[PDB]
Amino acid sequence: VQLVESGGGLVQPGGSRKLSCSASGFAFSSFGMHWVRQAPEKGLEWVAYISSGSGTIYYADTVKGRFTISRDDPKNTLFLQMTSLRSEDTAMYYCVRSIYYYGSSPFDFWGQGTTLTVSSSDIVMTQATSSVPVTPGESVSISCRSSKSLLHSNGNTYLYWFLQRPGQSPQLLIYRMSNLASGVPDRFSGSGSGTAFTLTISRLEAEDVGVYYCMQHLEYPLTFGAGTKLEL
Amino acid sequence: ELDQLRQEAEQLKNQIRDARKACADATLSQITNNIDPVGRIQMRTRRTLRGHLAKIYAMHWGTDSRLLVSASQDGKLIIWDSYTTNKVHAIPLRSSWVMTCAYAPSGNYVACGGLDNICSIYNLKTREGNVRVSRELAGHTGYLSCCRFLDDNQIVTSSGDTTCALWDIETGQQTTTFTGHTGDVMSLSLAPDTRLFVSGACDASAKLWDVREGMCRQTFTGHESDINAICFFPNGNAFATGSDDATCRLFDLRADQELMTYSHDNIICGITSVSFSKSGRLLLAGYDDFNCNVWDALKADRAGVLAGHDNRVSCLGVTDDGMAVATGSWDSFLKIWN
Amino acid sequence: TASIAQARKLVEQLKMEANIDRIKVSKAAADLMAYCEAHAKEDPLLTPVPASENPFR
Amino acid sequence: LSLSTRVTLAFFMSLVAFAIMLGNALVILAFVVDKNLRHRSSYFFLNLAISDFFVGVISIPLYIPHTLFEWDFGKEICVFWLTTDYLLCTASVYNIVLISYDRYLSVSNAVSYRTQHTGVLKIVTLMVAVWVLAFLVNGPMILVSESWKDEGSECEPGFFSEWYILAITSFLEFVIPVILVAYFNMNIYWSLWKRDQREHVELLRARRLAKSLAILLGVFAVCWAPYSLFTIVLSFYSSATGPKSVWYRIAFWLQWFNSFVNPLLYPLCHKRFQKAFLKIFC
Amino acid sequence: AAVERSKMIDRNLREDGEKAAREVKLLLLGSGKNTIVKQMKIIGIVETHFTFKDLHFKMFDVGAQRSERKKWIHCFEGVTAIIFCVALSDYDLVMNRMHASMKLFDSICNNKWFTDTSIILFLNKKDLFEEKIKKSPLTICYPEYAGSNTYEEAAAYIQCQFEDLNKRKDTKEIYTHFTCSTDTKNVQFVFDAVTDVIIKNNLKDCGLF
Ligand SMILES: NCCc1c[nH]cn1
Repeated sequence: VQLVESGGGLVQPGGSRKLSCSASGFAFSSFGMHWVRQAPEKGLEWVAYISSGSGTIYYADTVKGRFTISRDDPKNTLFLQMTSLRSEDTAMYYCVRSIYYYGSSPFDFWGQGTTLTVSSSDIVMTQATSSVPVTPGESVSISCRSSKSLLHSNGNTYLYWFLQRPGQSPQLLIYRMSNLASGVPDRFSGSGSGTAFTLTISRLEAEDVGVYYCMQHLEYPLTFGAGTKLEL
Repeated sequence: ELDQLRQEAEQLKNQIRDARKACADATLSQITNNIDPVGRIQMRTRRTLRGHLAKIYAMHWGTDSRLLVSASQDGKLIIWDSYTTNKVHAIPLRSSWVMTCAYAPSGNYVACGGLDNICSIYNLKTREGNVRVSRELAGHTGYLSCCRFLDDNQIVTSSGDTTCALWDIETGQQTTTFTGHTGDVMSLSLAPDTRLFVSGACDASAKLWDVREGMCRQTFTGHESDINAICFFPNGNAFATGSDDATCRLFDLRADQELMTYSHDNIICGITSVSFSKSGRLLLAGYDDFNCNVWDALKADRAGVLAGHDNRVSCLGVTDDGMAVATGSWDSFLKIWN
Repeated sequence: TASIAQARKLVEQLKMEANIDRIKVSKAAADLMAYCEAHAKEDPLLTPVPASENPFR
Repeated sequence: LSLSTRVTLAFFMSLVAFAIMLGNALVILAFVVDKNLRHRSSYFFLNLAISDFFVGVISIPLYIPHTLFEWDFGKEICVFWLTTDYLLCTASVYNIVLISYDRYLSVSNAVSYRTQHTGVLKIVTLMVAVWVLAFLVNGPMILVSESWKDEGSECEPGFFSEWYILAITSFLEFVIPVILVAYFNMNIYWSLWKRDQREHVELLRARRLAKSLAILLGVFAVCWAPYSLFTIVLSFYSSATGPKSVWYRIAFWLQWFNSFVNPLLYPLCHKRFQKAFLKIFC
Repeated sequence: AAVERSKMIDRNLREDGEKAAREVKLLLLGSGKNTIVKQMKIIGIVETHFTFKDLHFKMFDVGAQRSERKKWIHCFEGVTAIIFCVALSDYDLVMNRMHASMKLFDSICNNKWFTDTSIILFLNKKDLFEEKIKKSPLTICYPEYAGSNTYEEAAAYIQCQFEDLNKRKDTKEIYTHFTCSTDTKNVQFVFDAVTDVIIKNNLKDCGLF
């Protein structure tokens, strides 16, 4: 599996750009694609979404009306045509693949991201801290809060945990608050009550350091937490 | 040495029949007559799964008690969300003629087979976002009539070539072959411990096998026609068969003899499928007369009727929690009852 | 020589299943009765369940 | 006329209207429910059932008080009644013509008929064209001729005063449909006959096919010829506008009787619709 | 999103049924089947797919099924027709071969799953039959017979004892064909006889018959 994007760079205000995301090695036509951005040293921010088959499209109001999410299934490409690029549009945009059936993991793979620079109701998710010093071998606990309850009548709690190691793209760890992703060590764990959530790491290792993110998928627009960084 | 050897066979068979009758103190209906009857069971159709365009031949619940597979001879193997009636997957098959399908108790694989003599294994947890074919088990010379996983690695199949086989899915070869039947083997049922299984065949006999050894431990007779269906009792000390002579029978493994018969004068059709409820108090049988009869398994009374299909009911299953019953039929519809 | 061999195998297997012991059906019939009374309460189909615990309403 | 006799006639006509509504309601219910009836013939049967149903719902219930109980239609109400009635009747005729054409295609080009891919858009286009032509034949002339009507309140279409308009309307709504239906039915019979102890079986089957096709054509013609010919003749003799005779009223009712009959012939004789009805009612 | 996935699956499932309803499903029984298969081979169970004059046919050969036909014969209910293959040149061979074909033909023709299904009869190997009929009499097979030695009369007698095995009359047709391996008309005959079946099916569905 491989999502590789392109189309980023430096642009002057008032212009327009088109980002691409070519997929390789998976059933692209069966996946809903998201665009997620992360401004320099600020945090994650969901941009938009296009369903499998191009049926549904969603935007974040911060960019709705200027962007558009388009899809080319035969060529296995996903685009983001952006117009009226302000300074706030400076960010690293990520291509994220999502698939929604019972039991799926809908944020499992992220692309590598592409840097875009521009020259000069919603559920609030808050992460208590921004840095947590610890040494290897010690159990750590991260926590974040929501405004609404993420617990649905289904019995599902739509909370997701990500991990962006230094210099890398985010990687999914927990989906729906208690389910470990594929290919992640079983030392991570997730638990919550509906508005108060936590992520416990037992036997912390050297490579488990980085900013942890807690995201809700209960409702659109998708909102990320502030971001808790583990220091060592 | 044929006539006297054969006479020894009859003498030992006569001795077996004497032993079974010797231990038969009282019939099950004499001691269970003190039980309160179940009364009346009215099960409403809660869901109707409608995506198949041909006859449905087999269905299997996932251990989740929420997912189930169905196989129709339209060439499709569909996985259902029985709570939201959503379609999780739709697997196209190389050969349209499928007579059986199974769900891995882990939930990562699905098996199906039929008139091509091959048991194909499908991976439901591929990283590329689709259901693939992971294995094609080809050792039978007759059609495949049933198959059930023991784990994610080994599976047991029955066939119309009169034999059952245990497979290693990683290598794709029969670890052991179970032989001794005379007609086609139509069904098999794994024990809860998954060390024994029973198989019913077209010679109107059911035989109990040891998975590790590969030998008949016991043989059960009494049906007058082909045994189409077979199921284990929840505690694994008994099993029930459904035959073409319009009867179902309960066989005990300890007593080595039948316990009671589930037959009605107004029923003159063959049984296509049988199942037990979570407590083993309800024997659910699918019939060729387009409806499923619920039987009081201890008193041999018909406690209810699931009359909701336009054609014969081909398959019948109960969830591992006992919450629901699913029935498939040649009318192309699966229905969930509660 | 093939027919006698098949019969020879039949007699050997048949003798093997004759040698096992059998338990009286009155005792083994009660075991099915006992298992049903023990697990009766947790059978949704036999004992109807309210529409709150029912995932199919 | 005596009040009791008028009440009896009103009850009978209301019963007829209820039957017309009910048969087509059953047809529409079967179509909507089965979902195995998404073939072209099923859609055409649905169109015909809709037309007959709305004949039952609107035309006859409005007719009963106007005639038997002397209720005075308003001018706009009379215009609405006339337009809807003529539209629905011509729509039923044209739906029958389309059904006959479909069966002729199925019998004459069976390979192309079977292998041809027909989307829902083309079927809906055919149905909409049927309705559009049903309107174009009558409504544009009824509305234009409303002015020609005298001061006296008469709810017959104005063009009844002119016989050539009646002749043209009858030609475009009766004669051409009848000729087309006859041609298609005869070609279906010829197909079977060319295809044809065993010779006795062939003879009996051909006789049954001829009987069925003749029944269909004869019912259509018997229902639609009397009133059309009566209207044309009376207009030619200038008697179309004025008092109506008993035979004229019976001829008037024959077309609504055809609307009643259509469900039992085309849908009810089709085995897929029969299976749908059996499933629904059992 | 998950509900939208189920609807996308319904779209493609229903699009597959439309494609699978435009194909002629043929059940091939029998003998000379391999001759018939190889004749229309334009493109456990052996399935042959071929196309002739805009029709897509699927032949299903069940010769290599040594099991109880009662168990899987109902799987083929719904086929357009059955192609039954018989070898004329096998009546003095061995109980009798020609009476084994007659026993099997009566089984399928009068089968309850095939009440409305037409049979396309292929009486094969007519070249070898006309040479053995002049060499050996037909009385070895049918003790009751008059036209002792003649291809035309002997073949007609055989063809009459296969269509007289049909107990359902006016419910289905039997389209008999005489065929040597060198014949180059077999596919056309199947297409011609299938077109007759389709047309009769359209008129029967409409209730016209
Ligand atoms: N088709 C003209 C209106 C009418 C006549 N009879 C019944 N309705």
